Amino acid sequence: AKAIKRIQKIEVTEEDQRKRDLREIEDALIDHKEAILETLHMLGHMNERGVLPLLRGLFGQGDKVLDILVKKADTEETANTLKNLLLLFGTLGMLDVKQLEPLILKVNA
Amino acid sequence: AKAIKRIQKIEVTEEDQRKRDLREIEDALIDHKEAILETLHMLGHMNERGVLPLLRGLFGQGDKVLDILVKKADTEETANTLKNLLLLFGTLGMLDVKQLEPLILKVNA
Amino acid sequence: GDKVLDILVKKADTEETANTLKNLLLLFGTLGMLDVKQLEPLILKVNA
Amino acid sequence: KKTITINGVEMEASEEQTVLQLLNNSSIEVPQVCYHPSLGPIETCDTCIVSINGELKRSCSAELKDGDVIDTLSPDVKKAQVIGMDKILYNHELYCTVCDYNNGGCEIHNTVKEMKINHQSIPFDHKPYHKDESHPFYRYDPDQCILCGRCVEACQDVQVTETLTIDWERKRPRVIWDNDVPINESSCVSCGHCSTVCPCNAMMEKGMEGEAGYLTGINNETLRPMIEITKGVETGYGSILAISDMESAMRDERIKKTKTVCTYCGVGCSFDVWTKGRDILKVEPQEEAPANGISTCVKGKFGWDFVNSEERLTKPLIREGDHFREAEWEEALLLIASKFTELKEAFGPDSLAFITSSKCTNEESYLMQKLARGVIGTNNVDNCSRYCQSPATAGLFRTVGYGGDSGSITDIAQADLVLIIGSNTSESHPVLSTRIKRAHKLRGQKVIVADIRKHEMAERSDLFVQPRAGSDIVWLNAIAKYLIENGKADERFLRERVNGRDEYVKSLAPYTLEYAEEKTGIDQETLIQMAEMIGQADSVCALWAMGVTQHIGGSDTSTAISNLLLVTGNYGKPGAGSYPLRGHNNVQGASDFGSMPDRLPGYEKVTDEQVRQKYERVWGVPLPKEPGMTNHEMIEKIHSGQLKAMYVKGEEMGLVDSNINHVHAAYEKLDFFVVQDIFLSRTAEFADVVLPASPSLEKEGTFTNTERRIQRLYQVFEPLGESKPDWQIIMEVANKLGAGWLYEHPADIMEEAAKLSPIYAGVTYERLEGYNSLQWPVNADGKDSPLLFTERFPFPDGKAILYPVQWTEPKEFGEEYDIHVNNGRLLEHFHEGNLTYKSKGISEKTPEVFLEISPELAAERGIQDGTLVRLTSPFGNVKVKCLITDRVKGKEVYLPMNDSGEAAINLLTGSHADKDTDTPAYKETSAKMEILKHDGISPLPKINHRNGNPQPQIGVQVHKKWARKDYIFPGDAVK
Ligand SMILES: Nc1nc2c(c(=O)[nH]1)N[C@H]1C(S)=C(S)[C@@H](COP(=O)(O)OP(=O)(O)OC[C@H]3O[C@@H](n4cnc5c(=O)[nH]c(N)nc54)[C@H](O)[C@@H]3O)O[C@H]1N2
Ligand SMILES: Nc1nc2c(c(=O)[nH]1)N[C@H]1C(S)=C(S)[C@@H](COP(=O)(O)OP(=O)(O)OC[C@H]3O[C@@H](n4cnc5c(=O)[nH]c(N)nc54)[C@H](O)[C@@H]3O)O[C@H]1N2
Ligand code: SF4
Ligand code: SF4
Ligand code: SF4
Ligand code: SF4
Ligand code: FES
Ligand SMILES: [Mo+4]
Repeated sequence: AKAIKRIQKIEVTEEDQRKRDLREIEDALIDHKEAILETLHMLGHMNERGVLPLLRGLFGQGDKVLDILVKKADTEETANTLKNLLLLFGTLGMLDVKQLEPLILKVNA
Repeated sequence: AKAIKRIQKIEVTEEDQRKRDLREIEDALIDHKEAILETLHMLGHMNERGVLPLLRGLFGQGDKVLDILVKKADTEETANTLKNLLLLFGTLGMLDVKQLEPLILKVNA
Repeated sequence: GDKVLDILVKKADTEETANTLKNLLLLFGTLGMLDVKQLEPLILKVNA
Repeated sequence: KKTITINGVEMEASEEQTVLQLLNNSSIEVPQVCYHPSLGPIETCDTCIVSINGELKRSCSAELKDGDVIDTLSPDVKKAQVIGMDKILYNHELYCTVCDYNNGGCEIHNTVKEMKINHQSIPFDHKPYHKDESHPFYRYDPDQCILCGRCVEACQDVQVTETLTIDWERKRPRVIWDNDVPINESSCVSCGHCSTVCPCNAMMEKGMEGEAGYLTGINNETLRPMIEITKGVETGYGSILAISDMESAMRDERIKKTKTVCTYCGVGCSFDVWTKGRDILKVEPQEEAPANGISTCVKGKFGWDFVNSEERLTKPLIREGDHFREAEWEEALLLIASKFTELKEAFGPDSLAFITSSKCTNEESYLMQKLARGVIGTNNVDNCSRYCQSPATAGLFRTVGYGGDSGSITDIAQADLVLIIGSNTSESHPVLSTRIKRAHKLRGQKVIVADIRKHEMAERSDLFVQPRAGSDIVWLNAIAKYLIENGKADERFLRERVNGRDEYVKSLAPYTLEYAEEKTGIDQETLIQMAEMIGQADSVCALWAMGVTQHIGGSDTSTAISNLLLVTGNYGKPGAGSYPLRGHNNVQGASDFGSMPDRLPGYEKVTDEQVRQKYERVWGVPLPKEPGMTNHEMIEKIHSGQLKAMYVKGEEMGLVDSNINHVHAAYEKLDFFVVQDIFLSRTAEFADVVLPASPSLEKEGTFTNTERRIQRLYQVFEPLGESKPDWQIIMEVANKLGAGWLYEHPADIMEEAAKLSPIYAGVTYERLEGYNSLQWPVNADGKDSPLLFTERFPFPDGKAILYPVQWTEPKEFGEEYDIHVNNGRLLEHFHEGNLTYKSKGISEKTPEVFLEISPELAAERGIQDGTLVRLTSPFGNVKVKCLITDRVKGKEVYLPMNDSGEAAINLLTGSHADKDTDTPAYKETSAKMEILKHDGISPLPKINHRNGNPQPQIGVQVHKKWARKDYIFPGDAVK
């Protein structure tokens, strides 16, 4: 029963630590089993109603989808419309809505 | 064949109950196998079209992304534009759209 | 979320918010009766 | 008395002094930012302006006259409260959305919401001062300071440290420390009151900064523009405040608040612990706390970083030659069971010693004694109360009847006279002193101090005497002799409730006034003026500690104190009694549950045949008849080949028992050693099987504090790794031998003990829910006793027995050992530092152990500061560093026990002990002076709670604010 201070760590092997870390996920799976099955049902319904295949087609062929979109939308009209839209936000900042409030009220009568 | 009422519960061990709870998830996986493979394909396509890496970069470097955004957007112009935008909603409540309806119709002619 | 929603609805149930939101809906309806066809040249004359 | 009219409604008063007190009880809404109930009115916010009899005045400071007409809804009163709030928001940026103080309790945030204010007329202005992060525990944001002075009122009148002040003469008045000195360099005791009493984030504990919310993590470099953009866009406060309330609500998901009882001193401070996962954000004291309210010391509010230390033990240890190897729980539990039974059936149950801890709960002590008695079959059960509370128990058992305080801490603050005998109360039971100092400052309480060191309590006192070592009993008997001869003593009490007057009178014969002057060293002039004031006062509270306990005649001096109060009628009176300050968090609680080897739980001796059967009936094992051995005497049993094994839980007795040179040799002399500590301590090095325990926060249970207050714990976090709680380990250890104990939670252990214990007859976990507590003796129905011996004493006749005691000559070393070496506690360091030095901020104010020398002593010995000195004793030798200090006198140095090593005062302490209950005499040690160095790193730095200079004052000096010509009262502004 002498005085000692050295400590010897236990051998938690590569697969041992892995099986503990996996059990961590497996526990939260059980803890949220309720929501897991609920989400799976919802997801099954999304495929059932073509929502999932619709997205799959969208990403699988998105290269075409985007090219189709940008080419049609690069008109002079669209460019001006979108620029003027941005311009509108800026000019609607210079406006003093304080004096527009009573201006509205007189039109009401 | 005397009268007895005591009940002895069966020993559902820690791992036994776990394997039953896991089988619950494994069943809903089979039940929704169709949608699972569909979603995986769609997800593979999202990575294929840089959607997933684009989001990963966004969150991995979001600290910079946000700082970049707020610093550029904290102008006097932006602050006024956004405040006046909010002010517009309030004043568009005091407006009586009832009398604006026939006012529009006369301009049409 | 139970608190989050209760907080939101209680603060947002003002007379002001109710009128603002109703008039917003009213605006969509009245912007249908408008004939944007004649508003197009009306804009162009203001430009000069 | 007093009939009033609240907005037309007729009313009547019960006892309220102020209008605000009435409006609060009557549930009428009124803003009151600077009013804190524990602090009293300050008149610094001006948010409580009401129209009483037509006059616009602050309701917080408004005497409740008869026939007053209170108006709390007039357009003029509301308009005035508004003006006040605008001057509050002038010194507040308000960013709740991204502020850590937005948790549904920020008095500012909740008041703006209450006041229906959406546009402040006075915009915010940055204060020209910097934030002071110097202190490792709390910060000061001047830009967020609203000059409410709640912190100032707390530091001066509540904590009574007097560091916090407000410079009103400045352009922008701000909260200053001393003479506007940075907090680390100032006289800051680090209690944490200022942060508890601040209503907003101006005074905030650094553990919450960027940790409380979800948006709080954002760096200030990006969060500051985020705020500026928000201010520019926002319309009214109502909308953005509602969003902030949503983040505040989402905060409930991640933040947990758990009630706990402090594991530091025996004050019994109860408080909530705001934790997010494993990290602690803040210790939040709640107003309804029984023994402290909103009061804390440094340790209780900030000394919890030890729970998250790397030195923490997670997996049990087993000895393997030159090392400790990590081993599984079951394989270790089998090993201890194998040796225990092997030794039991070879040498006897008496060959197994069982040492409990005064840190462990009531249940833990009860089960440790149940394992030793009802499983092993021996009565060898003892805690650290042999050297700590043995004279404190024995002294009272021999005279009044119960081994505990005569009342609660509240009775100390109400007392007219407070007699303090040998107690460094400021740096041992701190929250207790913030009641004594508070009453001395506000109520003019008579305070008498009697010990060899001039500590904080001594300097803030009305009278201070310095008796010699082991001579307190002499002056105690002399005062009693003077009081009884001059008819000053309460004779009605002596006839009514006292048994044995004339017998005790005869024992005071050799204690003449002149005799005391020769022995103690107290001039008869002051000796007679202290005796005259003892008898002059209505109620006297006698507070003694180690300066009485750790002596050759420790129990004699204790008995002398109690019958001195008995002689002047200071028992069963609200505001008087004997108060032996219990040093450990659960030293009283452990003692109550049969931890004495002389008694079973409920203080019933192991000699009653009837009580031996009462416990045997419910345990099923014949309770041992052979009386056990005390913690002190079982050390000798090892050297004599009588003790084979020992089970010491959570106690460092191989560092705190008299002469550690002998107890170290005694440790390596036994066959089996099972230690149950949370860390690998000095005692744990000599162990064969180590069991990793779970600390205070990682378990639930009960703690009976100094005022015999049984409080309940709530599990803050679940065991770290595989560190099972102490009670669980004891149960598993008993089961591995063959006990079959079944307790689903610690509450089940209590109900088994509560039945058997007569004093704890009616103690239930439901009665201790939240901040509820009971004070034993508590009846079977639930009737507790805050004050002891109200109608009768625990003796057959109902009278108290006086104990004649003669001054036993204190055994002094002498010849070559002239410079006496004292021992005691520090304010921040709870012993060696196996909990406090782990909190790295506590290690900045105090980094190492020191030897306090006086300027008179450092002249005759030719010594300076930061020098190595060698104090040699006939029991050991120390390598301490000399600290020049103005507290000690003559040739009497002070060695505080804050080092578990070579400079420990337990090496020098002698084997000699008290002549009644085996109490090691630590305050009876002498040594010789040797020098090793002339210059080095000073043991105590400038950045300490003692080096600074306080600026005393009462209140906040609100008239200084009111003197400024910029200040205009909201009420007369409307006029
Ligand atoms: N020379 C000298 N020596 C003295 C004294 C003196 O004045 N002079 N005073 C003496 C007296 S009166 C006393 S009682 C002793 C003090 O001695 P102790 O009662 O032993 O107190 P500590 O050393 O503070 O605590 C012991 C250990 O308990 C562990 N611990 C903390 N919380 C828990 C918990 O919940 N469970 C468990 N199982 N362990 C825990 C900590 O890691 C700590 O190291 O000192 C004595 N020593
Ligand atoms: N912060 C903090 N609080 C603690 C502790 C800690 O280490 N830190 N430990 C706890 C424990 S284990 C205990 S038992 C208590 C101990 O605390 P109390 O006993 O107050 O604490 P001490 O520091 O021992 O103070 C005793 C004082 O008695 C005086 N004294 C010494 N010898 C004599 C004498 O001959 N005659 C007279 N009249 N006076 C004398 C000295 O001034 C000495 O400082 O505190 C407990 N509280
Ligand atoms: S301290 Fe309170 S009022 Fe001030 S910004 Fe933080 S949450 Fe808002
Ligand atoms: S520092 Fe003092 S005056 Fe300023 S907010 Fe904190 S408690 Fe109030
Ligand atoms: S001394 Fe420090 S911790 Fe104590 S009240 Fe003053 S500022 Fe707060
Ligand atoms: S050590 Fe005592 S005074 Fe300090 S926080 Fe703990 S119980 Fe309160
Ligand atoms: S509460 Fe009355 S002035 Fe602040
Ligand atoms: Mo103690």
